[PDB]
Amino acid sequence: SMTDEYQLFEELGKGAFSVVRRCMKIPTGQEYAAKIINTKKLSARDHQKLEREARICRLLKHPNIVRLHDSISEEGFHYLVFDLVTGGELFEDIVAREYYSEADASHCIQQILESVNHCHLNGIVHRDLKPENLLLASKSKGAAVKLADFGLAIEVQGDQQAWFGFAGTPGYLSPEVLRKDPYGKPVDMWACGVILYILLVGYPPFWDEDQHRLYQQIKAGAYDFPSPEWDTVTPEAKDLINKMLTINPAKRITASEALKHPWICQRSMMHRQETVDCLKKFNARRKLKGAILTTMLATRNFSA
Amino acid sequence: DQLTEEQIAEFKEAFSLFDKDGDGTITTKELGTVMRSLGQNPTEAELQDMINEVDADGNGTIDFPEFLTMMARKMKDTDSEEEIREAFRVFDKDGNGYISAAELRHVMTNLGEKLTDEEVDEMIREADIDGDGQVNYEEFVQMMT
Ligand SMILES: CN(C)S(=O)(=O)c1ccc2c(c1)/C(=C/c1cc3c([nH]1)CCCC3)C(=O)N2
Ligand SMILES: [Ca+2]
Ligand SMILES: [Ca+2]
Ligand SMILES: [Ca+2]
Ligand SMILES: [Ca+2]
Repeated sequence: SMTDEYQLFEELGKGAFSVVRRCMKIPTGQEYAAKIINTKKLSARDHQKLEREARICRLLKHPNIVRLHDSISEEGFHYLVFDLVTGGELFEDIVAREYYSEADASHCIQQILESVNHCHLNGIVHRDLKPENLLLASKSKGAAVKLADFGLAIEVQGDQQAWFGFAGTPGYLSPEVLRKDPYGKPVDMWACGVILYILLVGYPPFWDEDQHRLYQQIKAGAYDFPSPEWDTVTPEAKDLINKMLTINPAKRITASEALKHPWICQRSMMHRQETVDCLKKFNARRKLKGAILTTMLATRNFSA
Repeated sequence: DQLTEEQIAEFKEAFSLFDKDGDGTITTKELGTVMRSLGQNPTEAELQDMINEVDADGNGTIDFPEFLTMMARKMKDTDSEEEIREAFRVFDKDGNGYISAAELRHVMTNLGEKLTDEEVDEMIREADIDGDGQVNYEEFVQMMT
């Protein structure tokens, strides 16, 4: 059973009908995060969602996706054993730093795009891309960003699209979801555009306290790059954002295409040389006369 | 202006020997370094007076135009004879009447110059008319006139 395989330690966090505790695989000593779900509290509907989420997480193995290592069902408790991460949410790192440099933003979004591309290649649409759902694997300046919170993820068949429901996070919702149109993989690329915008300047492209107005702005694509903060941001960054925040989902950049954008992947002169025929001749006579003249001048005080 | 281009070049060479840091001016300390390097022993007041006498614009240092105009002084012929003779005695450290390659090398080292032994020999040969390997008084005079 779970307690024969895993030693549980302190609580790290809480969730809906759940706690996360640090744990350790008994025979190996390797540490993880165990999400402990009290299934006596779950309706059949919610357990069905847990079933889908675990199935989807099991399928996904990638350095930029939080890995599910084990799913153990017991009486009244379900255990999901994930990677331990110590770097917190990308959201909080953005708040702490205000915003990222272009170098750091490009590097961050590159990893996010790899996570999204992997999902999409596997017939999974996450539907809830946002900095709160992206975790930093450790406290290293070089830590990997890892996609988490697959509670809204869906399984799709190729590029077939449908009305999969109104689900996601308001500021990150795509125009097609807001219009109640059929949708698919491109909703994650819209959300990516919102995150890139936030990375670069520390505030979102669409925001209003009145959610109806927020939704109107999103559907209109009513964002811009205002001065002065955007003045020093390169046009290449703004261009990639533009291609993600494209209202028509058929024209919106895909994750694979975005990974080839010059701002992401092209971040890192010869002149003729003339022949030297010889060196310049030492001028012996000028050297000697200069020295003699110097000495003549130097001897004036002794004479006068 | 009434000097030849080669005469100007010779004085620029002399100027570079005083202007140790190459900033285009000669300070009092620079003047003293040269003087003492050539076995001359002026007081600090004497050095400052030398600077003051040559410093036309009164900014405290000597630039190349000031340095030129000074030795554009067509002084007495007896004064130029004296300068040449005393200069000879500076090079001829052992007082035997001949400037050897070793003696010239020592003067150039004292002045802070870094020349090869071949360059020094070449310099001796420019003055050494009779080809004995040394510069005598008559040869030294001929060179400077
Ligand atoms: C993504 N959700 C927050 S979760 O509950 O499914 C989840 C999934 C994987 C996880 C953690 C949390 C998780 C939580 C966590 C919180 C804290 C830590 N890990 C490290 C020490 C301070 C607080 C962790 O390390 N790996
Ligand atoms: Ca100087
Ligand atoms: Ca001056
Ligand atoms: Ca001698
Ligand atoms: Ca001779």
